[PDB]
Amino acid sequence: MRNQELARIFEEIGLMSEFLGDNPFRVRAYHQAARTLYDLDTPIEEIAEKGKEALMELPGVGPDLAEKILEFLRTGKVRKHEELSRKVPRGVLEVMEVPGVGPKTARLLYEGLGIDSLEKLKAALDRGDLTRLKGFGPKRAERIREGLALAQAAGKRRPLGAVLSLARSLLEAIRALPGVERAELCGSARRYKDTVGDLDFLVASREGERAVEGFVRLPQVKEVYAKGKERATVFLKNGLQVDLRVVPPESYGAGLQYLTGSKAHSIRLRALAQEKGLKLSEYGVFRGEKRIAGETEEEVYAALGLPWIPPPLREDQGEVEAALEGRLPKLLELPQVKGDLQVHSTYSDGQNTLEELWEAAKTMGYRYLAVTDHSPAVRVAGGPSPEEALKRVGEIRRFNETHGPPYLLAGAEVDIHPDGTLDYPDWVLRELDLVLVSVHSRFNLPKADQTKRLLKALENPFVHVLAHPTARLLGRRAPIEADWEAVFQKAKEKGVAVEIDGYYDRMDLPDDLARMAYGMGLWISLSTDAHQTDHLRFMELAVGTAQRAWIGPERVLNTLDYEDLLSWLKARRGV
Ligand SMILES: Nc1nc2c(ncn2[C@H]2C[C@H](O)[C@@H](COP(=O)(O)OP(=O)(O)OP(=O)(O)O)O2)c(=O)[nH]1
Ligand SMILES: [Ca+2]
Ligand SMILES: [Ca+2]
Ligand SMILES: [Ca+2]
Ligand SMILES: [Ca+2]
Ligand SMILES: [Cl-]
Ligand SMILES: [Zn+2]
Ligand SMILES: [Zn+2]
Repeated sequence: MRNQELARIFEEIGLMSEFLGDNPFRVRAYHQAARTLYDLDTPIEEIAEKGKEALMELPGVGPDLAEKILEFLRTGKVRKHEELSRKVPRGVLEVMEVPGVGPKTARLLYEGLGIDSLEKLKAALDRGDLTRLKGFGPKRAERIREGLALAQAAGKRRPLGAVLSLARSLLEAIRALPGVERAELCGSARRYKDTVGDLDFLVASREGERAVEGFVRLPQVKEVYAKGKERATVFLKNGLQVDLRVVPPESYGAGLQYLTGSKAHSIRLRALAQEKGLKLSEYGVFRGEKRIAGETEEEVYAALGLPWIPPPLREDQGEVEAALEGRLPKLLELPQVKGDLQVHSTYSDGQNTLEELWEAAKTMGYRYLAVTDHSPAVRVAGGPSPEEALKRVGEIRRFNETHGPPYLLAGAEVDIHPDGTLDYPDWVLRELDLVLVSVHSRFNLPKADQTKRLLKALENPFVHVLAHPTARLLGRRAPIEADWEAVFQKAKEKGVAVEIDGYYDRMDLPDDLARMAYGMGLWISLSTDAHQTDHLRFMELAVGTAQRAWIGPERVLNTLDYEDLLSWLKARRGV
């Protein structure tokens, strides 16, 4: 549908018209036309095909607006919008849309102060320039500052794990609204994409307009950006940008599919529907006018002749073909994970004692946890020395002797030197239960030198896992450049697993490289890189990444029980 695109065009025309001082009657009309298009559920094109008079049946649409709708549908543009855009720069439009600014203020700011961008606006805010204008006091100034921050965040993405728990807190409040029967966090978050834009929630309600009203008045809500009969966009006090859509309970499953996407996956499903005489919309699966499915997501897939497809697969990257042939991949599931294979302690830079790690693992129902403290070069420190590392192995063994399961694996995260040698000697490595190796320095070696360094590390016969291989930090450091085919092939041949480190700003291996590694036949190790017990919750992110990468429980170290894991670690591995 082009409804939302057209709603935006009319809204912008309204904003620009007011900036330019057009008739307030015309300004208000464009905003009413925008609301009508925003609220309209049926495709605008379907009413336009019925003619100009039918378009005029819509609330707010007169002869002028009807011709513009037809113009948009026939040409893809609206000349008036193009005309006003010539008079109103992109930066000034951005300024006027900041909550608390608006078009007439933006005009004064443009003419009088020279503000034609968010940049100048922020400069003016920060210096107190705006305080010398009428109608500007602390309440409005604060609204504008915050509005600017929300504007500047709108294109950007955050790590999934930075926002998932916050999104779930909002989900609890949405579910608790009287009138809401079911709700779910959808969009790219439900697909476990490692960075997310806005957050999208679907609600089932028989009273959708009233559900929207309850939603926008939740204690968590700071600013309402858009609101209508069945949808809203808000910003929370905590800064999260959130879209809500409401559907009737009979449509909930179709709404879940719609709001989860991806867009590419939904395109595939809509074609499959029409090819068998059905229509898939947000509201259901229909044969002619008859709704034949919609209440549950599995029912919707079934009506299209498909098994239910897990959200992390919904990227149009082979899952539709696999579903059509009744051969969806087996996927790793969170209950199959028997432990976390990279956690840190007070022996190095973790906050927790062995007792505290053990207690947390026991709560989680794990069989084991690998305590993998850093070698000295990781910490940019003097220790722990090789002698201390071995003393620690004995202490972890005594801890197991006195505690029992979940068993602690005595491990280390061993730095790879620039030349590919390792930061502990083999007499330490041979005694560790679990040897991880990783890059923590010289991130910008030429690709061929970084590759040689990693290959040399993988030659050491005591290594078990290549930890967080790219070393990326979301928002801070790009992945290292290396020939991952060469690295992964050597790891496979040597029997070294690659890690999916689900720590929220690592997410490393990323899904795409994990998909490559698993497809090449490697073993996989999941971890959270925990430095406090609250980080252990990130295992779900590592599992979601595995699902996106089509990874099953086969060749995942964490699905082995303790005895089988120790056997794997001690075995002659590789070719
Ligand atoms: N990208 C996109 N998605 C659409 C469109 N129409 C419907 N959808 C559905 C499928 C999307 O997964 C879902 C949510 O839209 P969003 O734009 O919020 O995208 P999504 O959450 O998938 O990714 P994001 O992390 O927000 O970039 O809505 C469209 O025109 N574009
Ligand atoms: Ca009308
Ligand atoms: Ca409720
Ligand atoms: Ca989204
Ligand atoms: Ca959205
Ligand atoms: Cl469902
Ligand atoms: Zn650390
Ligand atoms: Zn590390």
